[PDB]
This record gives sequence, C-alpha cells and structure tokens, in this order.
Amino acid sequence: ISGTDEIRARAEQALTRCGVDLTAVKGDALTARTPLTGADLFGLRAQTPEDVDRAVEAAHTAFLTWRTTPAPVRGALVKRFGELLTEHKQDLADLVTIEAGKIRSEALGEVQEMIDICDFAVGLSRQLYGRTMPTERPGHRLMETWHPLGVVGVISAFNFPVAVWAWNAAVALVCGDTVVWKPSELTPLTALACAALLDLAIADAGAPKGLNQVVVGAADVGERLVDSPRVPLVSATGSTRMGRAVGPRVAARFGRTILELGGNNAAVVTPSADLDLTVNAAVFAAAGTAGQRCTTLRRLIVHEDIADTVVERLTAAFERLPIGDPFQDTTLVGPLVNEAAFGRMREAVERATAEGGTLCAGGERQFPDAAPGAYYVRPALVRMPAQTAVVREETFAPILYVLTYRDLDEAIRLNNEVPQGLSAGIFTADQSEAERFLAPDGADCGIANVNIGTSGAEIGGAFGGEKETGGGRESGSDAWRAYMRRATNTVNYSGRVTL
Amino acid sequence: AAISGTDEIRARAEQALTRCGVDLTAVKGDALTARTPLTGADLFGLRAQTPEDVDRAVEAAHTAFLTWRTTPAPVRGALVKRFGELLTEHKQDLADLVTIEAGKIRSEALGEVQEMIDICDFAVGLSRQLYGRTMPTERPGHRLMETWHPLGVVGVISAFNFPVAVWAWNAAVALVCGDTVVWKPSELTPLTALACAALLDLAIADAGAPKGLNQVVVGAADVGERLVDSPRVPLVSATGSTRMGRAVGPRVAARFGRTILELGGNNAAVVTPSADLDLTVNAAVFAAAGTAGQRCTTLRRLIVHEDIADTVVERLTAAFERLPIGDPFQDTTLVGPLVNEAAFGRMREAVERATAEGGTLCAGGERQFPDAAPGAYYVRPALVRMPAQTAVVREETFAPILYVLTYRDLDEAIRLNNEVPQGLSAGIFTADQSEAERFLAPDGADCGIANVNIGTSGAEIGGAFGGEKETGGGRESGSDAWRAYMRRATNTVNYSGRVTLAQGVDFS
Amino acid sequence: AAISGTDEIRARAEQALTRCGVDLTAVKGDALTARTPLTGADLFGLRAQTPEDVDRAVEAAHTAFLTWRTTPAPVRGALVKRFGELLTEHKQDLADLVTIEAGKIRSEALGEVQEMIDICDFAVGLSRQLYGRTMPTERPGHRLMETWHPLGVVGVISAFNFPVAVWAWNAAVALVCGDTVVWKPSELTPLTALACAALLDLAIADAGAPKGLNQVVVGAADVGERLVDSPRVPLVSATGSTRMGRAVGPRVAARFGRTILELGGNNAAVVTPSADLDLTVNAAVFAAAGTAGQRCTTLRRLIVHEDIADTVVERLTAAFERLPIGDPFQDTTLVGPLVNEAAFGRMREAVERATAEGGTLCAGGERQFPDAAPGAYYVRPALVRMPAQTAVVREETFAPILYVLTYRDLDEAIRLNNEVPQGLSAGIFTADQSEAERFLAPDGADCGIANVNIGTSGAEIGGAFGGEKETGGGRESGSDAWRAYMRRATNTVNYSGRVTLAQGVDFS
Amino acid sequence: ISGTDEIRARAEQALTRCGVDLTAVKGDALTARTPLTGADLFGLRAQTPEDVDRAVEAAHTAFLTWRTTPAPVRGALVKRFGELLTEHKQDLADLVTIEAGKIRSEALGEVQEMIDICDFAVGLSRQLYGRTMPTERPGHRLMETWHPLGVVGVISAFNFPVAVWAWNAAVALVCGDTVVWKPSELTPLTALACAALLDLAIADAGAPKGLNQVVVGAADVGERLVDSPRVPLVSATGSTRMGRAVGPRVAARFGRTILELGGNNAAVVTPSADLDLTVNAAVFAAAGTAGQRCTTLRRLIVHEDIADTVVERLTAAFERLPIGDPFQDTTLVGPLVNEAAFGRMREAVERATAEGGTLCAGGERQFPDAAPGAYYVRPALVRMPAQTAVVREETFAPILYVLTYRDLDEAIRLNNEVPQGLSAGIFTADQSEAERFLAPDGADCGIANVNIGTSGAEIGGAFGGEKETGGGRESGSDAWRAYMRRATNTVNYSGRVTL
Ligand SMILES: O=C(O)c1ccccn1
Ligand SMILES: O=C(O)c1ccccn1
Ligand SMILES: O=C(O)c1ccccn1
Repeated sequence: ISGTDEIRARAEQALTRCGVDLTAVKGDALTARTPLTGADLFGLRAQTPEDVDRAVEAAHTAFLTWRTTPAPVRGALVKRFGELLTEHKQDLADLVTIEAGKIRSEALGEVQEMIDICDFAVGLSRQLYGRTMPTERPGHRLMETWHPLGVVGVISAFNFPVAVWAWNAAVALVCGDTVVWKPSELTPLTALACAALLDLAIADAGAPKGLNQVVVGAADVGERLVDSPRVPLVSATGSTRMGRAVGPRVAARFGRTILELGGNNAAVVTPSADLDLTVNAAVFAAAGTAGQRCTTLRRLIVHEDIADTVVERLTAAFERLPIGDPFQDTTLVGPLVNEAAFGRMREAVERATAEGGTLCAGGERQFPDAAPGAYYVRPALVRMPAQTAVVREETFAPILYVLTYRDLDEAIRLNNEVPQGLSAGIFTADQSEAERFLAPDGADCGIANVNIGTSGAEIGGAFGGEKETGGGRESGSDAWRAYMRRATNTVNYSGRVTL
Repeated sequence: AAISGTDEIRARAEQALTRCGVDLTAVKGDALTARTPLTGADLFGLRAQTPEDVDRAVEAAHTAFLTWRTTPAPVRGALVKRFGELLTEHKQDLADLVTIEAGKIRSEALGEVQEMIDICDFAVGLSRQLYGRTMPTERPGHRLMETWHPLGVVGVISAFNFPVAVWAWNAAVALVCGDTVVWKPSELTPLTALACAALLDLAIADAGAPKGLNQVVVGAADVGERLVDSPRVPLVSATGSTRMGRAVGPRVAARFGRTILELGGNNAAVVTPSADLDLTVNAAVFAAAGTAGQRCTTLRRLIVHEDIADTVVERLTAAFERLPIGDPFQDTTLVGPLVNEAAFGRMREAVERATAEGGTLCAGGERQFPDAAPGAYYVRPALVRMPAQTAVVREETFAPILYVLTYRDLDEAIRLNNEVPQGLSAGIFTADQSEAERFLAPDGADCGIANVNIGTSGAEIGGAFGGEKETGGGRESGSDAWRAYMRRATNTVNYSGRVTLAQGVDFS
Repeated sequence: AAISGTDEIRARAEQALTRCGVDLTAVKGDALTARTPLTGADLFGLRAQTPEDVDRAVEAAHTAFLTWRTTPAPVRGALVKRFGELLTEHKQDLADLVTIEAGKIRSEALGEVQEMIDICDFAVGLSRQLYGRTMPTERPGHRLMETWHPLGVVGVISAFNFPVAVWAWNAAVALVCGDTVVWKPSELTPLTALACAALLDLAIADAGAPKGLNQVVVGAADVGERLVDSPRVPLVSATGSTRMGRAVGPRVAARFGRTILELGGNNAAVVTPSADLDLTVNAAVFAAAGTAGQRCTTLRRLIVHEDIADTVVERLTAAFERLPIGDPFQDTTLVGPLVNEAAFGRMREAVERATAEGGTLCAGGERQFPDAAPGAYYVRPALVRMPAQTAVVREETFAPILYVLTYRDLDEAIRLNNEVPQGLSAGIFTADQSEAERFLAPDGADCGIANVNIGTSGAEIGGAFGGEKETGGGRESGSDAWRAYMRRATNTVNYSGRVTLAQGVDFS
Repeated sequence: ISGTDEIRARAEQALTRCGVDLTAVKGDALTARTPLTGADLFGLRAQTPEDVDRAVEAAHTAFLTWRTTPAPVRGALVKRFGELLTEHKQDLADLVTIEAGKIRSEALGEVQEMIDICDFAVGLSRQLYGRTMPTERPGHRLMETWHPLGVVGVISAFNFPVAVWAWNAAVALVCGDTVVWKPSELTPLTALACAALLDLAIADAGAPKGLNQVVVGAADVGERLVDSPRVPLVSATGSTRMGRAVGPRVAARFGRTILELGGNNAAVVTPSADLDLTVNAAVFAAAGTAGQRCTTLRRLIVHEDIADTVVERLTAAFERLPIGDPFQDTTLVGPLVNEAAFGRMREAVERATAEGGTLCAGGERQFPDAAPGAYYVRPALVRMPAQTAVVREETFAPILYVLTYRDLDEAIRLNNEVPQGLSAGIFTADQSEAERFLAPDGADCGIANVNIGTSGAEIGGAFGGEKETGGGRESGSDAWRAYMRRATNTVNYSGRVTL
C-alpha cells in the first residue's frame, strides 16, 4: 500500500500544479485525510459562518454583473475551464483517488465527466430555450423567457468530489448564476484544486472573481449556506438525512432545491438473461467504488429458476475480486472511506444473517496489518429469504442482497417497494419483459435501464431519482431549467385594452 | 343599490346545483355551511368530511390511479373532452354558483367557467404529446431516451376567489397525465366544487372511467392538513395567501413530496412618460378594481414617472369615483363585494396605516350602502398616493387598494417593482421600444409574468401561470407546466449483448 | 354474395350529402361523374371547375388568408373545434360516403371519419402552442427569438383511398396555423369532399370566420395541375402514387414553393424465429388484406426466417382462404372491392409476372362473383411465395398481393426490407429484445415508420406520418409536422441603442 | 496595394501550415486567383465528374461506419477540428482575405464562425432530440427517433468560402453524415486548407478517412454531385440561378435540398429612429464586404419626414468610406471579386438613373492604376422615386437604394414586394412599430430585426430565408433536423393485435 508520506507529496504536487497556494490554505482547523492509509495529510484553514455570509455577498455581487453577460460569453468561460481541466486531468484525478479512495481509472473518468459537462454547457449557452407561442388576444404577442436565478449553493459528498460540483457549476455559470460550494469535510483538497483552476479560467476570461467560491468547514458552514436568504437554489447531494435538513428549511424561505440523496438500486435478472453479461454487469455495479456510489447495485432480484446458478457464479466472482491500493491498475476495489463505513457494513451483514440471510461471499477485512488505519473490505454477497428491514434500508457499503421471484410483476413490486428510487435495471433477452420494466407500471426509479446496470447513466441524460432520493435532476436534458427562472411575457402592440 | 336577497340567492344556488347533477339531499347537513358574499349570509348547511374520510378518499384515488396510469393518455383525454362538453352545456349554471360564492360579476364568472373549458381543450391536445426525448448515447449498440410517467394522487387546495378555474387547471392536466385528484376547495366556496365534481362524475360514468378519478373533500383546516400530510399524495398544488406557503411547502418537502405553490402577488405596473394615458388608465382601473381587488394578479402598486404622475392620479381619481358598485348579478355592476367582514377590516386597517405612513387617500375606501345588505361588504376601491414604498405598501392586503409611487429613472421603477417579497406579475406601459425591452430583460422585472402595455392580470391558458419569491415558484396551466404532474425517467437500453469490463476483467 | 344495387347506393349517397348540407342541385351537372367501386357504376353527374376557376379559388383563399393570418391562433382553433363537433354529429353520414366512394368496409369508414375528429382535437391543442423559441444572444443588450408565422394558401391533393382523413390532417393543421386551403380531391371521390367542405362551411358561418378558408375544386388533371403551378400557393401537400412525385415535387421546387409528399409504400414485415405466430398471422392478414390492399401502409412483403417460413406460409394460406369478401356495407365483410378495372388488371399482371419470375401462388388472386356485380372487382388477396426479391416484388402494385421472402441472418432481412425504392413503413415480429432494437437502430429499417410487434399500418394521430426515398420525404399529422405549414423567422432585437462600429469608425 | 508575389507567398505559407501538400494539389486545369490584384496565383489540379462519383462512393463507405459511431464520439472529432481551427485561425483568415477579398477583421470573424459552430455542434451531439409520447394503444409505446441520412453535398460560394461549409460540415458530421464539398471555382485554396485541417482531426480521432472530401472543378463537377443518387441532401448557397438548377433536379430524384440563395435586404427607418445608430448600421450593412454578403443591405425605406436628412448623412458617410487593401486595418471596403462584378454594378447604377433615380454618392472605381486588374469601387447611394425593376432585382454589389414611405404598412409592403426574402430590419424608438414589423403581417423575411441591420444574425439562430431565397435553414436552432431522417416507432409489448 502506498505510503502516507508518498501520498502527501503527491497531493501537494497536484494542488500546486492546479494553482493552489499551499501556504494560504493550510491551517489548524480542519485536516485533509486519505482513506488509502487512514492518515491525516495536513491541516487546513476553515471558514466560519460569517465567512459563508461574506462569500454569499461576494457571489451575489458577481451575479449582478454575470446575469447580463451574454450567455455565449458565459459559455466561453466554461469552455476555457474545460481546457484547463483537460490539461490537469491527471493531477485532479490523483487528488480524487487520494481523498475518495477510488481507483485511478474511475478518478480519471470522474474528471472526464467534468470536461464533458463543460462541452455540453458550452452548447447550452446558445440554447437555454424558452418558447414563443400564439396569444388569444388580437394585436398581442406571447413568449416564455428564462432568466438567471442568482447564487447557487452546492453541497457535495465525498464519493464524487468533483463531478457533482462540475455538473452544477458548468450549468449554473452558463445560466448566469454564481456558485458557493461547500464540499464534503472528507474531500476538501479536490475542491480547492477545482476552484483554483476555475479561478484561472476566470482571470483569463476577465470575468468577475466572485463567480465561484469554496467554503471549507463543518456542519455549521453548510447550515449557514442553506439558510441564506440570498441563495435561491440549493443543490445537495448526500445520504438520505440531507433531505430532511435541506429540503424543508429551504422551502420555508421559499427557495428551490435540487436533492439527490442516493439510492437502494436493484436489478432484475429474468430467466432469459445472458448470465455472463449479467454477472459482469452486477460485479461492476455492486463492487465498483467499494459500493460507495449513489447508483451502486445493492439488490439483485433473480428468477427462481436461475437463482442458484446466478448465486454460484456471483460467489465465484466475488471471491476473485482484486482488492488493494487504488493507485495500482490491478485493483478493482479500493478502501472504504473510513472506520465508521466499515462498522456500518459489518452491522448490516450481521443484521442480515439475523433476519434469515446467508452470507455467500465477502465481508471480511483485507490485509489489516498492511494499513491498520485503512479499511479494505471484500464486497459481501448475501442471499435473503425476503426483502426485510436491512434490505430496504440502504447501507453505503458493498453489500449485494439476492432475492428471488417468479412473476415479473412481483419483481417490479420488489424493485419499487423500498423508500429510495434512483436507478434500476433489467437483464433479459425478452422484448416484452424489457418494455414492461420501463412501462408506467414498471420500475418507479428516475433511471431505468435494460441489459446495463444501475450505474448506467451519462452526461446527456437528466440524473436523479424519485421518492426519498429527493426528486432533483442534474446534468443533461433540460435539467438546466432548475437553475433559471421562467417568465411569461405578453406584449400588446395594438394600443387597446378590453373594456 | 338593490341587492339580491339571501332567499333568492339560495334558490338560484339550489337550481344550479340540481342542474349540474348534485344530489341536494345527499350533500346537505349540519356540520358546515355554504354562504354568499352578496349578503354575507349562510345559504344552507352541508355535510362535512372528517380527516379519516380524507384518508379513505386518498386511498380510493390511489386505487383509481393504479388503473388510470395504464389507460392510454389519448383515452384519458377523451374523458377530459367529455367533461369539457358538459361544462359547455352547464356554463351558465356553474357561473351562477361562481358569482354566488365568490361575489364576482356575471361576466367574470362566465369567463372563469370558460377558462375551464379552454384548459380541457388544451389538455386534450396534451394527451397526445406529454413529450419526453430521444437522444444519442455515447455507448455503442445502446439507445437512450427520456420518458414521462403518471405520478399518483394529486392534492388540490384552491381558494375562494377562483373557485373553479384553478381546480380545472390542475384536474384537466393531472387527469390526462394519468394522475387522480383529491380536491379540498376553500371553506368559503364548497358549492362550486360540488357542482364541478358532479359534472366530472357524469363524464366518468359516460366514459366508463374509474370512479375514483376525482373526489371533493368538504371540511375545515384539519381536512386540508390531512390531505397535505398524506404519504400517498406525491404532489400538492396549493393556491392561497402567503401563509399557505410556510404551511404546505415545508411539510410536503419533509416527506419528500412535490408542491406547486401559487400564493398571490403584490403586483405593480410602471407608467412611463410615453405611456398612452387612455390605455393606461383603463387598464389600471380594470386590473386594480376588478374582482374587488381579490385576484392573485390584482394591480396593487402603480409606479408612475414624476413628469406625468399628477395627471395620472387626477384621471384615476375621477375613474375610481365613477366605478359602479353593486350586486354582481346586475349587468351594470363592475365591482361586487369583498368576501367577508375580515377582508373589509383588513382593508380599512391598511388604508388607515397608509395615511399614517405619509400617504394621501385620493379616492374610495368607503363601505357602500351598508344598510342595504348589512352582512355584506361592498366597498369603493381605494386610490392612495404614497411618498415612498413603506411597510404597508410592501405587505399586500387582499383588497382593492392601489398605491401610487413616483419615479424618475427606469432602473428606479424596476427596483421599486422588485423590492417587495411577492413576485407574481408586473407590467409596463410605454411607447418606447427600449423601455419595454429593459423591463423584460434579465435585470428587469423579477416576476413570473412580465407584460408590456397590458396590466397585471394579462395571462392566458397557453402560458405557464405562477410567480417567484414568496409567490412560491409553482407554475400551472400552459407551456410545459404539465411536467410537474409526472415523473421523468431516463432509460438506457443495451442491445449489444456486451458490457464494459471493469479493468478489462471478464468475471465469466 | 349479395351486392347493393347502384340505385340503392345512389339514394344513400344523396341522403348523406343532403344531411351534411350539400345542395345537390348546385353541385350536379354533366361535366364529371360520381361513381362507386361497389358496383363500378356512375352514380350521377357533377359540375366541374375549370383551370380558371382554380385561379379564382386560390385568389379568394389568399384574400381569406390576409384576414385569417392575424386572427389569433386560439380563435382559429375555435373554428376547428366547431368543425370537429359537426363531424361528430355527422360521423355516420360521412362514413357512408367513404364506403360508397372508396369501397372500404363500414368499420374502416367510421375509423377514417374518427381520424378527422381526432386531428381536430389535436389541432385545437396546437392552436395554443405552435412553439418557436427564445434563446440567448451573444450581443449585449439584445434579445433573440424564433417565431412561426402563417404561410399562405395550401394546396391539398388527396387520393381515393383515404378520401377524408388526409385532407383533414392538412386542413385542421393548416387552419390553426393561419393558412387557408384549396383542396383537389381524387377524381374518383368527389362526394366525400363536397360533404366535408359543406360541414366546414357551416362551421365557418357559425364562427363568423372568413368564407374563403377552404374550397373544393372538382375536376380532372388540368384542374390539379393549375393548383400545383399557382404562384400564390406556397405549400402543396400531395398524396398519391409514385408518379405524383416527379410531377409535383420538381414543378413546385421550380417556383420556390414547398411540398409535402406522401407517395405510398412497398411495406415489409420481418418475422423472426421467436415471433408469436398467432399475433403475427393476425397482424399480417389485417395489414395485407385490409382495405383490399389499397392503403399506403399496406403490407406487401413478408420477410420470414427460414426456420419458420413453411409453417407461416401454411397458416397464411389457410387464413387467406377464409377471408370474407363482399359488400363493404355488410358487417360480415372484411375485404371490399378494388377501386376500378385498371386496378384489377394491374393486380392480375403482377401475379402472373411473379409466377414467371419463379414465384408460387399460394392462395387467392381470383376475382369473386363476377356476375353478381359485373362492373365491380372483388378479389381474394393473393399470397405469393418468392425465391428472391425480383423486379415485380420491388415494384409495388396497389393491390392485395403479399410476397413471402425467406432470410437467415437479421442483417439480411434488414437489407431485404431496405432494398426497395419506397420507404414508408416497416415492422418486425420478435420476442427477442436485441432483434427489436436492431431493427429500429440507425443501420436497421430505413423507413419513416418502423414498428415492433405491430404491422405496417401501425400509426396514429400523435405521430408524424410519412416516409423516405420514393415515398417522398413529407410528414403529416402529429409531432411537429405543423412546422411545414408555417414560416420560421429569426428575430434579433436591439434595445441597447448602440451598434458595433465597423473598424471602430463612427460615421456620425 | 499588396503585391501579387507577396500574396502568392502568403497563400503558399498558409496552405502549408494548414497541412496542404502543395505538390499534390498544384496542376494545370484550374487557377487560384486573388481579387486584391486580379492576378492568377498558381495552377491547380481539377477533378473530373468520375472523380466526383469516386468521392461520393468513398463518402458513402465512410457513412456506413460513421452512422453507427455514437454521436458524442462524432462530436469529439468536431471538438478536435475546432481546436485545430483555433490554432490556425490567422492562417485560414489570410486565405479568406486573399481569395474572397474581404478585410482581415471579417476574415477572422468568418473563421471564428467556424469555431463557434464546432462548439455548438459538440453540444448538439448529446441532443439531436426526438420525442417520446403516449400512444392510444394499450400496452404499446411510441417514440420519434432521428437517424443519420447519408452523404451531404455542399455547394458554397466565393463570399463566405469557409463559414458556410463549416455550418454544414460540423452539423452533418455530428448527425452521422459525411460530406462532399464543391467550393466556388473562385475560392479553392480556402477549401483545400479547411479539408487538410479536418483530415488532421480525422487522423487524430482514428475516424474514417472519407468523412469529408473536396472536389475542385467547374460546373460539370457540381452538376455530377447534384445528380448523384447516393447524395440524399444537397446544401447549396449562391445566387438565385442556383435554385432552378439544384432544387428541381434534386426533387426529381426524391432528394432533399437546403437552399440559401441570397437576399435583396431592406431596412425601414421610422421617424423616431436614432439617426446616428441608423447611419452607422446602414453603412456597415450596405458597404461591408463591398456589398457582397447574402445579407447585404440593398434597400433603405425611409419615412418621408426624415428622408432628406438621412440621405444627407448617408451621402457624407459614403464619401468618407475607406477603400483599399483588405490587409490594411484602415480599410473598410475591399475590392469586388472580379471585373464582371464591377460591370454588373455599373450597369445597375446606369439602369437606376434611367429609371428615374439620382446617384447621391459613390459608384466610381478607385485608384485603377494602383492595380489595373483589381476593382476597388466606392459603394453607391441611389435615391429612387419608386421600387422599380432595378431595385427589385438584386445586384451583388454595394448599391443602396433609398425609397420613401409615409404609412408603416406601406413600408412593410415595400419590404415584402421583392422576390427574395432573406433579412429585414427596422430602426425605431416606437414599441408598437417594432412589434408590427415582426408580426405575422409584418416583414416576410427569414430574419427580421429591430434596431440592428440586415446582417444581424448569429450561430444560435437558424439562418436562411423565404421566397426566392429558397427556404432552407442552416446553423442554429434545430436546423440540424434537415441533416437526419425522422422515424416514428410504435412498439407493442402486450402480445396482442386488434381483430
Ligand atoms: O389572479 C388571477 O388573475 C387568476 C388566478 C387564478 C386563476 C385565474 N386567474
Ligand atoms: O395508408 C394508411 O394507413 C393511411 C393513409 C392515409 C391516411 C391514413 N392512413
Ligand atoms: O450573408 C451573410 O451575412 C452570411 C452568409 C453566409 C455565412 C455567413 N454570413
């Protein structure tokens, strides 16, 4: 396993290359850390709640200029940012691996997501389409226009520490908004590097300095951002608890929220499923990112006629998964984020067996003496007699519960029964089963796929889910509309009014 | 003036209800009462639903939804078409009930029923659209699309002032979107809702549609609160005063539900030096005094350039003095009564406070013929010239009070428009091309509706209706407002038989 | 079988025309004749328009357009709503005329009239949409939008086989788009057009709309040609055989006009090894034999996997032998007559040539009860097994002939589908998820309509209807097909008071 | 004036820098030329009609691969092309000035149009939106999809020798089409440079070589392209004669055309017009590019109450226009393209005075001895008593006809009376007049603007016009739909059919 001194030097190098002034951000209030060894990297300055208020003030002042800057000019800034991200892709990806623990190929993919949404937002900057339409009034004209909203508060999580902010910031900036970003306390360095690169693009563009600001600190900092009367939109990604904080209190001040609170995602495996395809897809979606994606596969609903062979094949695969240092290309499963994540995983597996389940593979901590402060775990495969309490309540860990069904409508009911609703997949060769799964009475999730897993999503699609996932959408399609305000304009050019 | 008697109003209400298919014996009772602002009197008592009845109604609506959501949308549109035909057939009867319960003049009552018919026609068109998207995917041998699906039971909370059109907007759209509806009408206007529901129930019977597609729950606040709190109601659409917002918005958010909120406006019009004054005075009177100042879109603030402020006030003063106030069934009437005594009280307190904050009462504000209908509150709309936009101006009163403010620079007029906490509609009267465009620009008026040379009530079925800030953010009726009634799904379909292998490893 | 007599048909036609408001005395004459495929006989003579009359009709339609184009689209929609109500009222009468002139069975005639009603409902929705766009501009202090405007007079050329629905698609959409219409119906089906126009003229009178919004011109080819050549007709919508294409397309292009061309299809269905054979045989019979093979969307080629080809042919042979052929007014009839003797002649020549090109006639092809109605051509649909897709298979005959081809690899079936010069509709019958998606993929079926587990007539109001290659490229009815009836404008609005100075020089 | 030897060396340098192999393209069949001096630069190889057939075959073979290449991957090629255009912007702009004669600032702007449509097309590559919509059939699903069309024939003109092709090629390539480009015989070098840069992007992307090909030659080459049965779309830009060739014969083989055949564009000047704004706007739109834009202002319809002062101000401005070498930054008006252009201009002015008009300014050839083979002319200002034959028939030269009106509806009628219909503008301070001009009974053109001239257009808008302009649209909004084919798909998953 990579040494902590080596990791710290890599982090400082990447930060410096991305334009971070290490002397200016170091301090004693917070500590950067790495799940690779569990070690603290170095101390950081923190922001206070008054700092948040000052940051919102600076973002709002920037917004007053940015909102009348033509959207194609705002797109030119985002185009330049994408060029800088391309130039520093490896440096940023190193920070993503160091702080989030994800393997390098996934860290590079996450940085590429940033570049791709930049390119998409540059296209959007000439669109942001409203409508023109007839009016019933003679000698009048009617249209619908879209306008910049204001300061956007972005709350992101540890597991996608750069892509979620990029989704929000690339779209928000092209929409004429400004951004105040509160990253996860677990992943501040990625955010500092992102912000420094964007500040460089802002300088090159001659744009206002307050277009984007990062606030580093604990829960009190994020609370102050959520409560700000000058933040009309809060975009929050995290686990379910973040909804009951953020949603209601922003609603209480008549603000808007985009909430994406994770999922408890299932795939249905029908009798005609290609089992090699299904096993590969399930392994990648259940074990990838050590089960720490919003879209992670956590429930496999398998037809009773193939359930035994599917569990046998998955058991063999799970026993073969390469666990290790996420900087090694041979690794598929890196570490969990911290000790509490490991403890919660162990507690879920213990509860599952007490609720009648059978642990088929995985669950054991790997090479603890190689890094006693880090938690490398083999993903767990648990066969369950029913969708019990532990199955319905998501644990943010690599645990794949296997359930059986006979009738497709019951598989759909099992998919839909849980409180979350992010993504779902069906593996089938049957044309009708595929369509039934995607029909109005099929899977109820925001993402519903055929013959690809629960992480099957891309930039051009709206990303998000239903029920306790929170209802928000980000990235593609017309998700941008949540960052602007609609106006309906009637124009009288006839000189008369009804008497 | 001569005001209809309560007994004459009751007889007309009962005739209208019977013609619309309501069983008077079944809906009458002793728990609540129907009433009329025309005299302030109770008409007759009504049976009420309990909170338990609300839960039963929601569960029955959900059962109906389980069938309706797989009924093809064009077939769902056929039901709405049939309902529109019944509304057309009973337009006069329903308009009678709107005048009786809301107090609005006959022509406005007819226009509100026509709004229902028009949104039915619009929703029938939508029933073949409800467009999602197909789009490229980056993955070879895959397809990508976005689809829209029926959401579930929609709870509709409506207000006294548009007792049929708001529900119609929500129900016509929700039904073609595959949703079902539980409607809590205003405690002040139950009869209009009973008549609407009876006509829709006839359409449902004619169509062979599920019986639980729409239900009216008649009750007080505990009935409405139970509807808002139901875990089986994924969307609550609420129209009412600002206080409905902090109620409904956070509560529904707390259970991961969706809301559409339209909580009224404090709407302003800017009058520039080049304004056509005949056009402007007519538009301002209609928008300030119409519906006795009880529209969400009512004109409450007039922001007039200092060069023409004196002549505009003179003309408005004369016009307000000529307003015909009386029984809303008489064709001569332009201004009917306020809804109840509490509305009159709040109006008088606002006018008194405006004069204490430095304002000058230019016209109106007095109760008319109080002895002719002692329980009813007919008032002349008030015109108040204000030296600044003080607290009483920024706090909207649901009453016909028009505050006149002066400005010099257009950016000051825009700031005056935007400074209030509401944000429903705004208008600018100008002959100047650049001023009109500046008012509508991103740094212009901040409202959900922003118009040129038409007042703050200038809106129509085809546009999205709603506003910003404390108005609540929701949109109803036109454009793609229907998307709030459905859930988006993003679908990736793999037909390649292959998946990307993580780290190149094949686990098979 | 028992076939209605010409005199009984004429009496029913005259009753239907009178009920729809046609003045029989005014339209009768000696220039042309109405006829019926049920017996092949002339019904009665009609007055005809001259080419000069066409120019007069176009100029009158243009005068109407000058008023209609500034009539608000929702008001234009109200006219179309009224027309839909009259169509609903006279559905049976109009369907009688469709059966009499086109020869299609009662249920199909009723369905075609219902298509008219449905597109009216759709167009009423469109009348509040006709959406353009608003979008950012790169220029500070400017605004940018895209608007859609009424185009002008639309010339509609329709065919005998859908004598009312095609005009309805064009007219309902054109009218709400602010256009006016001059309609040249098939020389074979004038009475349906006279009845439609009389009902629309009543709607126009009820609405107080301009009288020249729609006119029917009754004539031969010189009347149609004058319409196509008119410099006052910016859009010609033409439905007919392939030969209508090289006529209309280039001529209208030569005067910088626009065309919508839908020139029929040579439509195929692929039957894969996993196809549900009961579903497939029923769908194939309905799509091949329905309307006596005289739909633009008729199934003419069946591309069947070699593993199931023998059993599919056996089942189709038995089904074709059981088809009930007879008078289309009898409820027992599924297959009515071909339109005329020339259609029968071309069918016999194609079947004879197919057997000479190596094919095997499996069922049908014979004229039924020739002595019962000697001037009418009732035929049993032909089923022909072909060893290859030879010339006669690639050249479509407007007759019920189903050619059966075999394949092994799906890419071969797709090539067989795509190899013909027409490109209207295609279908695949399969239980396999990947085959269904492959058929619809960019390298799949090349047609304008491509379906899974539904035949080649699987289309509906909400979709754009039309095809590719020699089908002609046009789209009608649903989605945003309406844009072909309007002109796009891109509007930049400067409110900044400034312009970019070329080379920085201020010439003022 | 720049010397021919200097110009030739600049052209060869720019070509080489853009990757052109000078030995491979030089020949004896055609000659490159420059309007700066009228001189021939050097000889070029030409293609034969069989070469066109071979090029179409190669483009079609490329199309069979490109049409299943995911559109976002096709967008990555266009993104790379835009980067190469940015890198070689000055080199390409030099070739545009040398061949088209336009001043360097306009040549740079035209190359920037290419870069901007590349960025827009990269956004489109994740959109290309069809629809999903309800079906009336129980247990069915309905959608509308868009598919690559095939080989696109592009015919461009001398006056925008790179931007028009870029509009067509960036959109076509993202739409999965391939391109065969026949540039103007007058401007082959720009096309060779564009094609070489795109071939470099294709090589970097690993894309098929036949995605884009240039065919250099005379009318027989373009005719063979237009007639090809494997070219389903022809996009043609040029003067009106190109419509009656291209439109009807492509229609005769059931192909599709996009036609943009220029304009006879007018601006209305109302009594409340800002006259400083109007004079500047009119001078730029009438005299820019020496009157050789499709969007050039050719008709000024001025209210009678201000007509005298507007003509006086325009006369003064026209007398002050800087005519000269388009490589000199002081130049506003460069040369006309060739002697025939000058002759046609002179003939139009002579006809205008015979039809009752008064030449107020301009029309004289400038410094002929400085370059006897080049035609530098001062733009002509002609006051006309009515919209006579010469006013209604466009001459591709800087001639601005001044007409008077009193009632706005008559100004609109004068605007609309001509056979072309590309662009129109109104200069007014009056809110109602502005809206009346843009209303359904207002200006009939494809582009209709307020307080900006007839060249007021940009990437995000659909570009094109009505009537004899030809009806086509290019560039923005959903112009891309003309490059693809619509499919309507009904999917039955219920297992049943109506009996
Ligand atoms: O305030 C208004 O103008 C309004 C409110 C609801 C429904 C219709 N109109
Ligand atoms: O061929 C068809 O199926 C068709 C043609 C025109 C109108 C309706 N249907
Ligand atoms: O005439 C114009 O302004 C034009 C023409 C083609 C491309 C860009 N601009």
